Amino acid sequence: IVVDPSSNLYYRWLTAIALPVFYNWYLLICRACFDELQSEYLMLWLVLDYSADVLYVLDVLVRARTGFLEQGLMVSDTNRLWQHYKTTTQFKLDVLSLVPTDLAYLKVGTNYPEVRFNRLLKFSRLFEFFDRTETRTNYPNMFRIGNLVLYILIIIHWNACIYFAISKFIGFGTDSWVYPNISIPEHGRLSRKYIYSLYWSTLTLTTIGETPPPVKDEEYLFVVVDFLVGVLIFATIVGNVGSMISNMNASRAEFQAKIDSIKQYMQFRKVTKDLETRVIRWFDYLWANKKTVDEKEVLKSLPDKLKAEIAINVHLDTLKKVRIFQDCEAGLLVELVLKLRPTVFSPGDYICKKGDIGKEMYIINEGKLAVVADDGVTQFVVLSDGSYFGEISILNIKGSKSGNRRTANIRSIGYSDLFCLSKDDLMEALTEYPEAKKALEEKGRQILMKDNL
Amino acid sequence: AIVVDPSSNLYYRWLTAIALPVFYNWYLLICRACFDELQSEYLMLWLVLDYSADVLYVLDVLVRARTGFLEQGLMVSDTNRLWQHYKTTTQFKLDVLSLVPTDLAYLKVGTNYPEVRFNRLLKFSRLFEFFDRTETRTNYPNMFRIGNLVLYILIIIHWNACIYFAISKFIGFGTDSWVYPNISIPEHGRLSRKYIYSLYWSTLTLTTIGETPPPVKDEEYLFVVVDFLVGVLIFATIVGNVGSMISNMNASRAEFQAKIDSIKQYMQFRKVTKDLETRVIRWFDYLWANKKTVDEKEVLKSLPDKLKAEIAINVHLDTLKKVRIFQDCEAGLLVELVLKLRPTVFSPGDYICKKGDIGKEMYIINEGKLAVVADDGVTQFVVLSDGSYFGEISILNIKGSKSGNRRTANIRSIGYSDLFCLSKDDLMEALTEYPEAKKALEEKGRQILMKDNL
Amino acid sequence: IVVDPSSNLYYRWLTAIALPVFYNWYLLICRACFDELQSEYLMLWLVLDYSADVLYVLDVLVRARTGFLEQGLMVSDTNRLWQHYKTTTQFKLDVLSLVPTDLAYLKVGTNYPEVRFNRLLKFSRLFEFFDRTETRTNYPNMFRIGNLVLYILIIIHWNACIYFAISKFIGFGTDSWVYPNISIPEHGRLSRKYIYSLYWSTLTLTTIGETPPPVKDEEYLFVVVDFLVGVLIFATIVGNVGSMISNMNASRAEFQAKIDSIKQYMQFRKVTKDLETRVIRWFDYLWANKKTVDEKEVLKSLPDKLKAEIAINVHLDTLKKVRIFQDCEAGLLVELVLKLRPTVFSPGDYICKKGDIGKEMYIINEGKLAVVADDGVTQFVVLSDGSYFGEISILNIKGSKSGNRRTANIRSIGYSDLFCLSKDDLMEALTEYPEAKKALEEKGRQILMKDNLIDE
Amino acid sequence: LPNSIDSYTDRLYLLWLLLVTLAYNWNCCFIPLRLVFPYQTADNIHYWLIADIICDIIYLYDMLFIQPRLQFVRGGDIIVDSNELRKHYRTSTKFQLDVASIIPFDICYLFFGFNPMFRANRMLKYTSFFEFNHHLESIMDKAYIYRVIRTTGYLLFILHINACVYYWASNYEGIGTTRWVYDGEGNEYLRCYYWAVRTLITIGGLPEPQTLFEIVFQLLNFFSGVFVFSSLIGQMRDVIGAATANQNYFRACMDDTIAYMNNYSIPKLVQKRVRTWYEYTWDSQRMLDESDLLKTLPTTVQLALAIDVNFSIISKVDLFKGCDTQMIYDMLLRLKSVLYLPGDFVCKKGEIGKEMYIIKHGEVQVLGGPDGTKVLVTLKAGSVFGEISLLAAGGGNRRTANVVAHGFANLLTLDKKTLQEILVHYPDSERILMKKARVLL
Ligand SMILES: *[C@@H]1O[C@H](CO)[C@@H](O)[C@H](O)[C@H]1NC(C)=O
Ligand SMILES: *[C@@H]1O[C@H](CO)[C@@H](O)[C@H](O)[C@H]1NC(C)=O
Ligand SMILES: *[C@@H]1O[C@H](CO)[C@@H](O)[C@H](O)[C@H]1NC(C)=O
Ligand code: NA
Repeated sequence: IVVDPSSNLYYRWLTAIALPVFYNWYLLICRACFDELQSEYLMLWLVLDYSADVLYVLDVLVRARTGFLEQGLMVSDTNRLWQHYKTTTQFKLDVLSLVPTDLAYLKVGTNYPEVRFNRLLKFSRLFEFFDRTETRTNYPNMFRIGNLVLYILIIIHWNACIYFAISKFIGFGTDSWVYPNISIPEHGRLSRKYIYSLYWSTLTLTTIGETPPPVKDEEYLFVVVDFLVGVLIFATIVGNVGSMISNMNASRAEFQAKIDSIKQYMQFRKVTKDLETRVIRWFDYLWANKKTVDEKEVLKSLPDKLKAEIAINVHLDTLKKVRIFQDCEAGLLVELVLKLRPTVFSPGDYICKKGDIGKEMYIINEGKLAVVADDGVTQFVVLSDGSYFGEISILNIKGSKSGNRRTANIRSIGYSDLFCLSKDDLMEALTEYPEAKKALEEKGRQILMKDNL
Repeated sequence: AIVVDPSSNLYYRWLTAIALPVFYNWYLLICRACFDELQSEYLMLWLVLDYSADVLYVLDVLVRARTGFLEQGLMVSDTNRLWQHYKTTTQFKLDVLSLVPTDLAYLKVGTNYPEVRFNRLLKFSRLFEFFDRTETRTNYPNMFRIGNLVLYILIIIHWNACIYFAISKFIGFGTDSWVYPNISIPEHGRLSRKYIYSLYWSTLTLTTIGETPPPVKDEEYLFVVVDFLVGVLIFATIVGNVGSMISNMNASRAEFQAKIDSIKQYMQFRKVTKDLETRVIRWFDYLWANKKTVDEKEVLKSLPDKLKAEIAINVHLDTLKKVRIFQDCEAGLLVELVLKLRPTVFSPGDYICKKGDIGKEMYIINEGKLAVVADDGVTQFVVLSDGSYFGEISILNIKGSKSGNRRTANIRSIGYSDLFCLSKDDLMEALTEYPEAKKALEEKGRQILMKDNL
Repeated sequence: IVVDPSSNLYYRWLTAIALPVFYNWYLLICRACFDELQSEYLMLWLVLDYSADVLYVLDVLVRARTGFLEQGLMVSDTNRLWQHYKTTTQFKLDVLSLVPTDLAYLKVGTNYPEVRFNRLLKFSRLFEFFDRTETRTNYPNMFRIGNLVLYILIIIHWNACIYFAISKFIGFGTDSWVYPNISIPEHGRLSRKYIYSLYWSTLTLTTIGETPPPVKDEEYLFVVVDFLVGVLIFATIVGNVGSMISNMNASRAEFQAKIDSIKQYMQFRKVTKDLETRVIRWFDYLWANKKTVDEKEVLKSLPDKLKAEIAINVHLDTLKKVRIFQDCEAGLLVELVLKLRPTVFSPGDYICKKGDIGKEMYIINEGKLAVVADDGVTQFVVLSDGSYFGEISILNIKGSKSGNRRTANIRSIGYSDLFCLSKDDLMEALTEYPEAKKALEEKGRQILMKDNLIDE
Repeated sequence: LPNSIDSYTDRLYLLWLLLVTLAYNWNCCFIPLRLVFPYQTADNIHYWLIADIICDIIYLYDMLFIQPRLQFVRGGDIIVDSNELRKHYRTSTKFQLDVASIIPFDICYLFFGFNPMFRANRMLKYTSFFEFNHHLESIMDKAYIYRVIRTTGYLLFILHINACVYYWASNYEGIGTTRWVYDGEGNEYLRCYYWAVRTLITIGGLPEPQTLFEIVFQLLNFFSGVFVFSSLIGQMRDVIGAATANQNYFRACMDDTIAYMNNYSIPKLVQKRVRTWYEYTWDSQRMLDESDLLKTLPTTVQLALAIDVNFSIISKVDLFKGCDTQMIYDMLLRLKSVLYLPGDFVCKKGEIGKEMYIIKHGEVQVLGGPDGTKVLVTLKAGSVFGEISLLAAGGGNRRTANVVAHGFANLLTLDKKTLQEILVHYPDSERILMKKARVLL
């Protein structure tokens, strides 16, 4: 069996191995420095450390049989997977994480879990879980503040244990700076030890600093180093939250910059205020209906196969019901749905009046148009979704009775989203299909000689 | 019957009229739930305000039952379809949960627990809708963003003040040095002192200043470490929001200063003479100071072609119809020609055109003043002003012309001109679809030249 | 000998002169202010100051013979280097850094090392070393946070020495704010002197301020000035770390903006969810395989000489294996590897089907294509890396029975990175080579009348 | 004083704006200082009155003798006649604030006695401070230094106002009444400024507020100090991010090119040449491309910058001596700048010819010896070579000699293809160039 890393089973294993790594970091520094968790709940930590090492040897078995990409294909033979794993420096960190330092439990007698700090060497599975969760989730900023909160809680916890170990090494209650005398039953509880050390490290590493001041030189030096580490921690939190806030409303700032630039253009060029409130109402519609991005530059970073497949999946079954394109070739229709252009029309906007040059074909999507009667509000017929017009104006039939004119006044009743096939885009799509061009011209000539040629 | 448009201004007036009791319900319901002298001492006031807020809440559910939505670009106006679309919405469950009568539990406890009205806090979406409709609506987006940040952290600081006072009531007043002091003492027993010291405690805690007394118990130590981590997050969002506000206030000025620095680095790199360097820097400072710094082709590009065509009608059409050759053309040709018009800006002393130049542009003067100078230098013959034009027969390329698309004038800019250029290629590309107007233009230019020199 | 300033030797000298400059800054302010460092380890500072001064004289003779670029070429005329050094304002700071003020040691009796503060005037070699190090390294943000940590350590140290000198001028132990009485053997050690002054400056300049408050107005003025200097310095440094973090994840912000824009497009336009899963899987591949930037924009600013060298270092051994581009000229192959355009294909993506318009020639790089059958996937030929197809589609020889059709169902087995030489790019690159264009038409006519053509 | 003041090229107007800025900063600092602190005593009132009379004379000489004489732009052309400049000053929104500033409320010194709050309308002349800010931002080459100086001065001014408002709250509660108020021991302004510094930076360490007014004061002052510290960090972030935007953009594009070359296993000689190009392009241009800078400019400033750099060089060319000047201007606009490394070939012997090279800031060497490496001609900056290659068609011109770059040579390049795309608009100069090709070839 070969697990490939892009799957969901690899992510479920990344969760199942990120649990004992975070357990190893957090509770191994707490059991190393606090010395009553290790004494009291000893069989609980033996069961949890045994299950964590079972998950660690299962992780080195999974990393021996996980896939990788050469030439775009996932490698599926276990000999090459094991050779690619054993030539990696991550295999050295995994086998250094799996050394039995618990044999040192036979010498020092199980109260020293600092021998298991080699189990902290598998940090990369936790970082890989955070990266894969940051890609897989749909709340990246909420996960990023949760990950930053988890990182600074790890540093607050580690500095709590480091302060308790320094106050144990100097001596409990010998100074005003250190943790108090643990022979007193108020300070001697494990709850009071951990929660006051967490309070100390949170007052020190967030630069608030109302702790009792140091008296000895080691305590002064540790508080200087811990204050500089806390200043860098506060700068890291401020920079991460500030960049995340600037990423959360980059689209709102860019759209407000576009709105203010077009507003400065409209007060500079002395546009009349009916058109100014029409442009402001269209921008209010564009932000309220979440169509704020332009699809021409949205679909640019995709490759041409995915752009062509997306243009097939939106436009091609709508284009196949167009009466000139009912029997065209398939690659011609792929080129034509790549040549389609979206346009949004306001209510009351004329798509075409009677007598304009017909050089585009409009396919109605998400709209309702009306063939109004000669600068009037009276309507002959209403068009709907999926309909089309202007199809014979772009074909350029020789001897047309109309002569590429519209012969219809068409207004938009509500907000429309029409798809525009221009005449020049149709001709450059019909460059490499000349027989389809002759079939299109003959079909348009047949429709016109049915009506008026 | 009556259907309110959600894009209208009456819906925004209702967003204000429903964002008032929602913010009231949040702020004063946690203050009355945790402070217990506001609830007891001002009971008829909160009965009047809670009856007014519930009247506004049932008017909100009848307004949300009669508000429109867009299908196919049209506003839905039948109340049965609006009521079914409201009934199949998750906001309807929050609205009827906001109108669940837990006030009967307010009847049985003796009107001293407003904790039962916390389902009235389930209409936060109307407050968020008022805030984002205000930030799109108003003319001060950065000032509203810092006011919204101040209001959000004031709600959080107020909720933490009531949480600290409830924790101090649960532990006991004055039993410890960390809690609120003994309320039987008449200095600390005032409700003004209670609320102002709790708000002061949570502003010290939630902004990581920490001038509070230190905790003496494990629950107080745990609430203080949780409150300090929440406070360093709150201070990080405050610094990040004010930093993004400062970066959004002077984004355009920093973009222009980056353009000025790049122009100065180019002129220092290419050894441009300092006369042109001072001219170009003074010209760009003019274009910034007169609020015309932006490029028209990149500004108008995000607009659709209908709005771009109508804006080009509203600027250039009535000044293009004063051109003698474009006096009588078809209207779609003039719409395509004002779409083809491109702007150019000129410095004082900049030549628009000299004699014997290939005339491929038709300049229309706007917000400027030109001068038909002689060949030796500046000596005015005709001073051209706003609304005027020249160079149309040079782009009309009349057959057998004695001028032969030459300029026949040395035209300098007196001050700062902003001309509109119609190229010969843009005229011919607009004249592809109009052959009849092309032959009418050529015959009109030929008749003008035959009247003058042909 | 003339030292080139863009060498490795010049950066080794920048390290060897940035060591005594940082020595002079740090250790000269604490020897000037602390007075037990200067009195106790005196011969150590005499040896270190003699080494720093002989490094300073070696620095002025290196700067007298260092190169400078004039018209793109390095000047090696040593008289011109000496005159260009002599008209520089760096030469004045160097000769003021090397005046013998240590003869003023003969009067004051060597306990006053503040006469060597002119030796602090060579700060430009330390700033030049930091600039060349962050230009040279491959961890620029790690060196920038290390440089900010070194700047706060120099500022905390200098403020520690300034606070100890102010406590010595006011008097030790006379106030609750000053450093305590040094005749007491607890406070009289040099370690507690430096470490408590460092503690006072770390508490004061970071605006935490848990020191004892001032009692005199000179101390009030110094603590006001020091709080203001500290809030300006640390607001600058927190803004610098914020700008550096915002430029560290700018590319992930741009890629997430592109992903969320294409996601909102696909939920807006009602694209089916199998294709939406294919697009999201291609974006997961593109982020997980570090291929997010694109070749057309990362090679947009380079000239065609270096783009030509980059493109012949990947494409030329594959392009010389093509049957029509076998014996072409070298400059034509340089133009054709400049005309190549990359396309990436998912697994199962058809490159071309039977009956498509053939106007591109695909060069396969990092991929495996398969010439499958029409109805099902029966792989006739599995094309590998370095292979090619469709050169007859871009030659368009007269009288072909294909008629620019593809005649093959070619779909990708895995992810492929194909490079496309279109017909328009080939016919544009052949405008300067008409003889090679006629050779290409004759070679394609040779291939097609070995297989299938009508004489038209 | 000159009948007209330019206000852009005038440095004496910048000195006058410094004088009105000194008078305005005197008012905005020393009106709360005299208003709250007891420094306006009866034996000191003559110095304050002399300084206020000097600041009002500076305010009046601005309104009567300087600011009517300022030039401005009305509809494009520069206005220089004095009556129209005076009418433009009188109809401004500046003049309403200036005549509302010097409204003489000092005649209320007779009724209500001496009070500095009557001169508070003199703080309405902020527009002269903002014009001095704008002119000193414009005259400075590195304006971020003045942004840091302005942020520091705004911080010291808000700390001055906070010290004055704290001393007012100390005198309102009584000096030395509670532990929180100013006790009256040392200097008044120095210790109230110390309190303002430890409050508005949110340092703390002060005595706790005792009564309710002091808790409200400390609450609002700590909240305002949180927002002052946040705006200080945001201003320094914006200054650093705007100052190092071009360097980090250049480094991001260089690391994108380096990651592209490491993705494709391109050898280290080619990567060393690409890194040498990026280093010399940063050391010379301080930008990647001049083309994407120049394409955002309008066409007239593009034509002026193209004329002042290369039009004398192309008018030295005997091939384009006979051509018309507009086609020369279009080939000035369509020149492309390429940087060649030391030892790089700009012309190989036997390669195809398509380009005309204008060398600026470099040297190329024409290797034409018997063995092929003896330098025949060294072409310095401002030379044009290979211009006859632009007229040959098809294969046409082959380069007859090796031309290598001596050092870093910044060539300007006009292709044959872009010359033909220019010459389809100009048939007469095309005829002159083709008859010169038929004569010389
Ligand atoms: C801690 O307490 C025990 C007994 O309560 C006492 O013997 C010991 O000296 C104390 N430790 C210190 C450092 O005071
Ligand atoms: C509060 O004050 C009252 C009277 O002053 C006293 O009886 C009571 O014990 C006090 N409570 C505490 C907790 O100090
Ligand atoms: C410092 O200590 C010495 C002796 O221990 C004493 O004479 C001197 O007065 C002390 N200095 C101060 C300022 O108290
Ligand atoms: Na603090």
